[PDB]
Parts: sequence; structure tokens; C-alpha cells
Amino acid sequence: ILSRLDPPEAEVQIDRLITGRLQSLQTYVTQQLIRAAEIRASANLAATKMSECVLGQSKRVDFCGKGYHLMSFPQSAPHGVVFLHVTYVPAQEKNFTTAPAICHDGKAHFPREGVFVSNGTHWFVTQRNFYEPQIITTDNTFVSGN
Amino acid sequence: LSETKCTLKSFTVEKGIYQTSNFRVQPTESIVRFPNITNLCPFGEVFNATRFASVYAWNRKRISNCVADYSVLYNSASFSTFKCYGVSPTKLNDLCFTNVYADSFVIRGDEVRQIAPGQTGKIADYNYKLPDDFTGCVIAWNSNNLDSKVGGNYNYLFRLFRKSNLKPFERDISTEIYQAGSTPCNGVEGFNCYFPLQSYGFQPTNGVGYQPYRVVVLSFELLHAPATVCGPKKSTNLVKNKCVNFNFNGLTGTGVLTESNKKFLPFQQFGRDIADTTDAVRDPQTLEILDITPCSFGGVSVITPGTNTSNQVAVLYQGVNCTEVNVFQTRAGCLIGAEHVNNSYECDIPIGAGICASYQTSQSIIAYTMSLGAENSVAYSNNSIAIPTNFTISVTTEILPVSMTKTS
Amino acid sequence: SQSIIAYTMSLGAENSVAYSNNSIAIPTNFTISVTTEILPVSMTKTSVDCTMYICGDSTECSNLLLQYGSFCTQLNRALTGIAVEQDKNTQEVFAQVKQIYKTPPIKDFGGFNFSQILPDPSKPSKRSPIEDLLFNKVTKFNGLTVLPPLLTDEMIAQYTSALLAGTITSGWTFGAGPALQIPFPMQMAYRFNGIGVTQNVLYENQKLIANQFNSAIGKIQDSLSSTPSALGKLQDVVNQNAQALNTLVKQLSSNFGAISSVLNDILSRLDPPEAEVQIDRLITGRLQSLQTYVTQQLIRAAEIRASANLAATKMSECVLGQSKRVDFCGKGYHLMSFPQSAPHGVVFLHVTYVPAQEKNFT
Amino acid sequence: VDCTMYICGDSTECSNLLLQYGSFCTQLNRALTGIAVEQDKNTQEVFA
Amino acid sequence: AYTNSFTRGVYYPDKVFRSSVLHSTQDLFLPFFSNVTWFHAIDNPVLPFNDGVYFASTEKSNIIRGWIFGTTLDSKTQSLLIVNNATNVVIKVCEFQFCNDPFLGVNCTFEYVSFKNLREFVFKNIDGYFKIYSKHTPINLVRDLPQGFSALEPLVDLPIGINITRFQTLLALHAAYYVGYLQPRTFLLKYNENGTITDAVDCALDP
Repeated sequence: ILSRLDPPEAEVQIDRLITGRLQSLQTYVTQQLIRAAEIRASANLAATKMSECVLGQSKRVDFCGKGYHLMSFPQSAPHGVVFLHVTYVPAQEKNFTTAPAICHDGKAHFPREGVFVSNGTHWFVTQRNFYEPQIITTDNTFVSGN
Repeated sequence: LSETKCTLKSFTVEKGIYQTSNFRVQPTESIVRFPNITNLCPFGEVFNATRFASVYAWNRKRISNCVADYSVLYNSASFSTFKCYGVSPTKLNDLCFTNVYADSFVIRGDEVRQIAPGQTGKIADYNYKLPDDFTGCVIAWNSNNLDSKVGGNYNYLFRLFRKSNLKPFERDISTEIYQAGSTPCNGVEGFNCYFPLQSYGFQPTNGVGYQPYRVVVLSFELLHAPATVCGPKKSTNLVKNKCVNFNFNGLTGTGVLTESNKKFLPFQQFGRDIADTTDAVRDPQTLEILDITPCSFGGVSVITPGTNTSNQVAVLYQGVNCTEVNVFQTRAGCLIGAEHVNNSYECDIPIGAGICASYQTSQSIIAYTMSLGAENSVAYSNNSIAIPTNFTISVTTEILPVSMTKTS
Repeated sequence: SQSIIAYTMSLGAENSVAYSNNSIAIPTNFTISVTTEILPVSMTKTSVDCTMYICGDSTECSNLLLQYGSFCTQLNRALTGIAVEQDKNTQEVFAQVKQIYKTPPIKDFGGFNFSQILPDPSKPSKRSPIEDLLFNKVTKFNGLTVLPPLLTDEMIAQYTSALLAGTITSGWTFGAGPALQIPFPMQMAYRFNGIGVTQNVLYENQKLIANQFNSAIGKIQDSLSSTPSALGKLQDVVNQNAQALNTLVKQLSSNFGAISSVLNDILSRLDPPEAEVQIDRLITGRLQSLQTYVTQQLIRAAEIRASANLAATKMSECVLGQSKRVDFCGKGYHLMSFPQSAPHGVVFLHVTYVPAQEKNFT
Repeated sequence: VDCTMYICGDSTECSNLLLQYGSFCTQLNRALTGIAVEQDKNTQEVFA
Repeated sequence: AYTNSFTRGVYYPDKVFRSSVLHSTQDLFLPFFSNVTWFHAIDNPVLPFNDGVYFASTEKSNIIRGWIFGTTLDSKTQSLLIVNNATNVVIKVCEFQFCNDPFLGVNCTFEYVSFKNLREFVFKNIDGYFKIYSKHTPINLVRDLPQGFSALEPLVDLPIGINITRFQTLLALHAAYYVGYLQPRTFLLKYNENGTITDAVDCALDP
């Protein structure tokens, strides 16, 4: 479009080139707009994750990793961030017969916190995530009804 | 395999599935099968009559049932102009068209290039109930030595200039007047009254368009359900169940002609579908209805592992029946180069419809069915409960992008 | 005597509360309720050939079309991105379980009847009667194609059944580790203790609770069967794409600067090099019509992705465990959750606890 | 915004010439009304 | 002063088969469910044609056998007399300047080749080809037209070129034809599963 052909025939030709070069810019800017639009949502999600999993402890299930969440550590990276999660998992199980409540002296009893487990000869009360038997005693039970 | 390398602009192809090109069923032949009227009369006796019965007492006659050596006249191919805009170019040339009319005149030789609506005279202003029915791309020609004599035919007339506005192609034999007058001179002169006669001059040095011709008459109809009229040609036997280019009643295309069942009412010209495409056409000889089905086509996808160690590849055809082209048929299309086994694993390379393929041991690509995972069952009872005893610790990893570069 | 009338807005009824420095109220009776909501999950997949659609298979068109560029070639990649994203979302939402569980043969659950929700082996498609109602209530080739989805309703139902069997048998334990069996009334006592009520209340009203739950389970199916207007959210998504495709097809029959539209009448009766300024304007106009549709598809897919993310979060939180967030997993206090599959969607069933009666005290 | 009057300025010649293109401004109006409807949905849903 | 034709005046504009679809178009038409011309010439008027004229003859015993459609009688252009023997069409004018309207004595009458009975016609001429529409239905109300719905179809497209505006007809030797001037309107049509029109809707009648 610089140094090569006459005006009164080239002015009707250069217009085609100049109008053909502009939609190429239009499409590019639209593409960039869409990409930035989704990147923003990704960034918001990352910020929320860091806020709720680093500065404190979260109770939402399967939010800050898989399993029971304990702690987290952040790490930096080019154009991104990396998280390190710490979890807790049980791995060994057994099982015996159980019962919902106990009758004694015509009065029912319930466990204050835990369950009633029998080894086949005796009865014990245990918490719900780790096994250790306790002697059934009134300081950890309450009475209601017949 | 090399097509994928060309399409990827790389010398190393990673494990995956990619698309290369679109396979189209090649049109094999072209067929022109038109209905038979067994006669092509109205081209020699109609277009150039010898005696012209008075338009005032017109005597129609069903001119048909004749055969001559008409190929001599129209065997030439000097048809040049096709300029009538908008339509895209492909498939006009085999149309059997409907409507044609013109005028033959001694136009005042001073106006050769003004054959246009908006004039007076027995033919120009008022003959016919004429709507704005313009379908076609105009036809006109000249003929001097064979038919006419130099000097003209004094029957019909057009113009461009009169004492007032002419009556524009309400070419309606009634004597209705389009009024554009203020005061009548009553055929006598006076103050502001021009001379009704004028001197244009019968001269041979003026325009040549004072010369005689005549125009044509042709009968064709537009109609709804099976008739048996439009076809001029020596027609080949129709080839059923074949993907060939066809030509029926004026419009062409490529496809397969099959049997239909639509009950109808015998006044056809043409049938069409919902999507503005042609649905079904009608039998050339008999009163039967034929269908139209487009020929097949589809994309081509290549399935292969990485080229780091193995060179063998496979090919997939999408949405095409296998019989139309080791071979295995799936609901996703036609598969070639794979082995079907009786076993289930988890997915390696996705394909579709719950089918995944992998390179396994001797080594070849094999296709199998989905396998969700292992099965489990727990002994449930009204008085059973399980308790954990030992634990463990674990660590995971996650990644998330935050931003990108900036330009101007 | 009926007619159309206009009126002024009313925000609802009025209420008053008796306030004092030494007054208090407290509930006495309770009730159980069940709600329902629907979400979309995915979108149909299509593809288009650029050169054939534009040129109409003309060599005299192709030999000058290539003068312009590879824009349609990159449009193919643009469409392929959405094509992959659809299956990404569909796999991710339902692929949260690692192993398959199955129901014990005997249905002894302390009076709780789960007939309406459990799969029926008798039917050719092993679905619930609710799923059957859901299925019943839900109702060219110019280079355009439709591609089948990777996954099918057959294994979708399998995934849903495995989820339901696992939860009904092990509570939330399987959501973090190996499955541990536990009696159903014991699990319900845990839920009640978590809501903040002593567990003896459940033991003292088991018969009434079972009756209320069974009645609600029967009621919801009839309500859904009766009311048909709840699936508009699923309907309009399909309707919009269907209408857009026909609009794109019909746009082929347009004049586009020159005086007419159709694709048949310039080459065979004309001297060849005669129709530049027509065919060039026509091809430019026809090409221009494509990126608009592409942009619409991009925007719609972008919104659908956010919807799918919300649905995945809702399922992962409400189903696998108990939520303390207010009004997240339905109105009122939240106890249970049951999922159900649907064409291009998912349906959740919530169980709620609501106080009933009142009484004044000092 | 009305497509026809904005483009043509109430000219019959421009109006009839416009028909050689299509009905894109119709779907333009459709999209505009679609967003206008959703505004009220949001406003009601937040405070309802 | 103006009745309604109700559902009268529906004809196939073009002829391409469709099935179980709804179609719309724009063309010259008699306005639908509108101020239809109950001819308040007070019922047998004679008027010009202009662009279009609808026709519906009330004839049962063939009291009037031959329609005559003269236009101007200027002795120059023509006046086509088409009387049909159900097999043939007369192409002649009775014009060599003999009288035009004969009478029954109890003006040439030659022939050439080419209410249980309701004969309805639309006379539209298209660049030479004359579209002639016809139908046959019975009625019971002896006074006026019913409110029923029906479809009208053309017969021939004979290509010569002649207009018909101001005419009057009678017999040879040995009615409430409502002149509904055709007007350009946009219409929507309903096609059954068998390709038969069963309903139509006017667009500009009311909101």
C-alpha cells in the first residue's frame, strides 16, 4: 500500500485490504475478553480456598482435600499457587455385637457420649472413632423413662 | 498416520485421537430422467407464425404432436448473458422453465432503448390483467433475413413521451384513465395549448428499431400432486438404490431415488420438504412418487498411541454404515483395525458410546466395554457395628492458575 | 361475568410478636417434610464443516476461497474445546465414587419402606418408578453433525444406585474411608443428636416417625406426577439450541447484498469470469454469519460450566455428609439427601425437620 | 433499541432494500429482551 | 352494510406439497373475517375489475348458461368468450360488429375446442396464463353463505393475455357474485397431515 500504483484505480483497492484487516483484531479482542472472564472466576475460587483452608480449620466435607482435614501449607509458582493438605484416615477395623440401651433396676440408661459394645462376656462404652473399653458407670450415663 | 503428522506440524505425535479430514461419498454418475410427453412441438411453428390472426379475435389452437429436425436451430451454444443477481452459481442449466412473453413493434426509431412499462397504445397500455409477476432472466433476440422485411410491422407500439403521464403497465384492456390534466383544449388551440401532432420524421437515418418481429406462446402450469408434465429429453432408465446425480423436472442434485407412500391428488408440478429442500419427486412415465435421499459423508478421525515406540495406527469412520464403504461395526460408526474381546477394563483412550481402546499385548489396538470398578457388599444386620483401631496420615497436592500476561 | 382487571401490589399478610422482658416460647411437637429441586448438568455436542458449507462444493469457489485464511480451521478448534468440556463436566460430577456397592436381599429397615426409590430389577432398564416418570415426562445434513456422548444412562443409573446403596448402608463413613456397617435407627439417632436434640426422643417416637416419612414419600411422587411445569429449566435449554440450529440453516436462504439467495444460477449459462463482485460479497456475508453463532455457543457453554460446578458442590456437600449451612440443602433443618438421575440433569431429594406447636412460659 | 428505524431513518426505499439480508435484528431484540427479563429475576430473588 | 364472508376466499397461491406444517405468505387476497362486502347497492351489481375480483355465482338450474366477459368493446383488442363443455374451451369473441347481448325469444353463438352445487371462481391472470379456480359444495341456508371452511383450487393457466373488467352475461338462442377486490395481505395457513388446507388466520384483523 506504499509505493507502487496509481490513485484513481488503487483507492478502490486499498479499501478492501484495510477493511479485511480489522475483523482479525475484533475476533482477537473478543477471545481475550472471554478468557479473562473465566480466569477471574478461577482466581476467586482460589482465594476462597486459601481463606477457608489456611487461616483456620474447615468442617465442609471434601473441601480442603480428601478425608479429615488437619492443616495446610501454601507454595508459590509462576502464574499459579500450590497447596499442601494434611489428612487423617483410619485403617484397621473389627466388630462385635451391640445394643441400644441398658435396663437396670427397672430404669433405662443411655450413654452420655459413645456407644455400648459387648465382647461376648462383658459390656463397655467406647467413643466412635477409636477403640478403648471403659467400665460402664453412672458418671457417663443419664437416666430417663422406664 | 502421516496425515496426522502433517496436520499437527510436528514430527512427534502423542497418545490420543485426532481429526484429519472429512470423507465424502464421491458422486459416481449423472442421470437425466424426465417425464415423457413424447412430443416437442412449440418451438418452430409457435415462435414465428406466418399469418397473425387479429388480437381482437384471437383463435387459440392446441399446437402439439409434431416432430421435425429442430436440433439444427438450437444446436449452437452462443448463449452468453446470465446476469440476474443474488443466486449462487451451481445448478441452473437443467431447468425446464415456465413463463416467457415479449412484444413485437414499430417503436418510433428515435427511442430504441425504451422498451419498458409505462406507455400507451392498444398493446402497451391496456390488453391484459398483469400482476407484478417477474420470474426469469430476460430473453430477446433479432431476426431479419429468415422472417421479416426491413421497414416494420405497424401493429403494436410503445413509447416514452406523451402529452401527459402514460398508463403504466396496468396493461388492462379496459379504458380506465390515469388522470394528470387540469384544463381541456378540446382539440383546438389558444392560450397555452400545444400542437397535438409532432414531426419526428420517417427517416432511414434515425434508429433502426422500427422493425418487425413476433413473440411466442407457451403453456406450462404450477400444480400440487401427481400430474405427468415436464420433460423434453430422451431419458435413460432410472437407476434405483444408487447414489448418482439426478435431474428431474428442472432441478438437479445428487442422491438416491426410492419408493414413497404419500397419497395425493393428481394435479402436480413439484414437491418439497420442510427445510426448503426437495423431499420427493414424481414418476416420469407413471403416476408414482419417488423420494430423494442425500448421499453420505462424514469426518475421519485417527486413533493411535504415542509414536515414541509403536508405529501401528488405526482409522475410524463416524456415522457411516460399514457396508457402504478387520472390520467392526459400532453404534458410533465403523471401526477398522481393532480386535473385539470378551473382557472389561477401565478407559485408556476415549472413543464414544462407552467404548475405549488401548495398546495391549502381539501388541495391537483392541476395543472393549466400560468397567466402572470392583464390586463390594457389606453384611448388614440389626445388631452389628464396626469400629476402627489404627490410623494413618496422608498428604495431597493441588494446583490453580492465577493470572497471565498483558499486551497492547 | 369475568374481565381483566388491574390492582396494586401487596407484599403479604401482617404479623405481630408479643415482646416482654420475662416471656419465652418453646415448641412441643414436630414434623417431617420433603422438598425437591432440579439442576442442569450438560449440553448437546455439534460440529460443522466450514469449506463445504460456504462453497457448496464448487472448485471455482474453493480456488479463490483459500486466498483469505485459516479462520474456519481455528473455528474447528474453538468448537472442539466445548466438545471436550461437556464430557469433562459430565465425568467429573458423577465420578466421585471408587467402588460399587449393592443392596442386601432382605429389606428389614425398622418399618422404613424404600420401595419408591430403590431400583426395580424386573424392568428392562433397572430404574426406580420415579425415574420412569421422569423419563416419560421428558420429551438436514449440510455438514452439521451430532456426536453421541461418551457415557450413557445405563451406567448413570448404576452410579446413582451405587451411591444410594452405599449411603443407606454406611452413612458418611464411606465418604472418607472404608465402609462400616451400622444400624439405621442408630444412624438416625446420630443425626438427631447432631441437630441438637437428645436421642431418647427418637427412640420414644419411632413408630410415628416411620409413618410420617412413609406418608411423605408417597405424597411427593403424586405431587410430581400431577404438576408438569417443574421441568421448564430442562426444557428451555434444549429448545434454545434447537431454534438456533434452524435459524442458522434458514440463514442460507438469504439474498445478502445481491438480489436473491439460492445456490444454482451463475456458472453454467454465463461466460466464466463474469461474477466476481457477486460471489465475493456473497461468500463474505455467508462467512460473517458463522462467528455470531460460535460466540453464542461459547457464552452458553461458559454459563453451563458454572451451573455444573454449583451442582457438583451441592451434591458433594449435602449427600456425603450433614450440612450446618442454613438454607443450603433445602429449607428448614437438614437431615438426609437422596439423588436421582435425569436426562441432562439431576434431581435431589431433601429431608427436613420442622417444629409444630407452641406454648407460652415465663 | 429498534433496528429498523435506527438503521433506515423511516425511508421506504431503505426499508425494502434491507430485506435482502435477513432478520438478524429480530434475534438482536430477542437477546436484549432476554437480559432485560433476567434483571428482574435477580432483583426479586435476592429480596424475596 | 358489510357482512362477513367468514372463512370464504382461501386458495392455494402456489402449488408445492407440504404435510403437517404451518406456512405463511403475502399475496393479494380478500380480507379475512373482516368488513366483507355485503353488497349495499340495495343483489346483482356490475363493476370493473381493477387488480382482482372474487366471484361466487348463485346458479342452480343453469338459468344463465354462458358467461360473457367484455372489457371495453373498443373493437380493437379482444373479448375472450370461454364457455366450457367440461371437455373444451371456446376461444372466440362474437365481435365482427354484430350486437353483443342477445335475448331469449320464446349475438353469435358458435363453439370451439381447447344449494347442493356451489360454483365459486377466482379470475386471476398471470403474465398470459389465466388462473381459474373452482369448487363444489352443498349448503342448506337458502338466503346467504354459511360459516363453514373450505379450500379453493385453480384449474388452468391458458397463456394468451386478455383483461376482464366491465362485463355482463346472459343466454343465447334456442346473481350475488360478490365483487371482492383483491388486496395485498399477509396470511398464515394450516396444512393437515394429508396436504389439505384446514385452517387459516388473518394477521391484521385484531391484536
